[PDB]
Amino acid sequence: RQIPAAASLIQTAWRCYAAENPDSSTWKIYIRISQLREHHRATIKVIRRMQYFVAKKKFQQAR
Amino acid sequence: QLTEEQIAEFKEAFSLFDKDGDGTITTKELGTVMRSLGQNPTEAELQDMINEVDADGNGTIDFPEFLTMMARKDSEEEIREAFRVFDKDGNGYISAAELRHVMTNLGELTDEEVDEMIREADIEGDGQVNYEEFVQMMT
Ligand SMILES: [Ca+2]
Ligand SMILES: [Ca+2]
Repeated sequence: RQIPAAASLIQTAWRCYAAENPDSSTWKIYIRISQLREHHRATIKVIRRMQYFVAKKKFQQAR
Repeated sequence: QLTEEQIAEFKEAFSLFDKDGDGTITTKELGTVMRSLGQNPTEAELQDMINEVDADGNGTIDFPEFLTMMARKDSEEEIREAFRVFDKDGNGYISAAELRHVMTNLGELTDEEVDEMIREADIEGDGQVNYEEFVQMMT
């Protein structure tokens, strides 16, 4: 099976593409940081990107 | 190329993870950052993360490895084939209902986030989520 691996790649990719919208719904989720600032968005993007690659490997193992 | 200003930009990001200013990013340090932004990752997740970016296998990410990963770009084919896993019988389309359920309950996503997703893909009701469209939009 590869249903969760599949899903995590689409989700992971999308939060990457969506983060590049300075104004996406994707941003709202971060509900522990009161107002999101520069460094916040920086670490966020870094992490979404890193998660992308992980999901891309895990899905390669499943393909 | 990367620009002189770009390299600066990435150095800033790197330092935001490297808490102990020791020139590398540990699982603990990345976990700290993630927990700081309100996530509760498993040390499993943190290790998997570090492994995807750790080239020389020393168990930590250095700055070279960091800007390698930030500079990383076939991925179109991977994402397309992911949508196929849910393609009842090789349609080319996915039902927006099926898309929403997968996107919310399986894997990783919020109802709002998935609203954005569907709104960026559907051509009225009919042409229910042509995923070829998604894949091209992301790339
Ligand atoms: Ca360090
Ligand atoms: Ca390393």
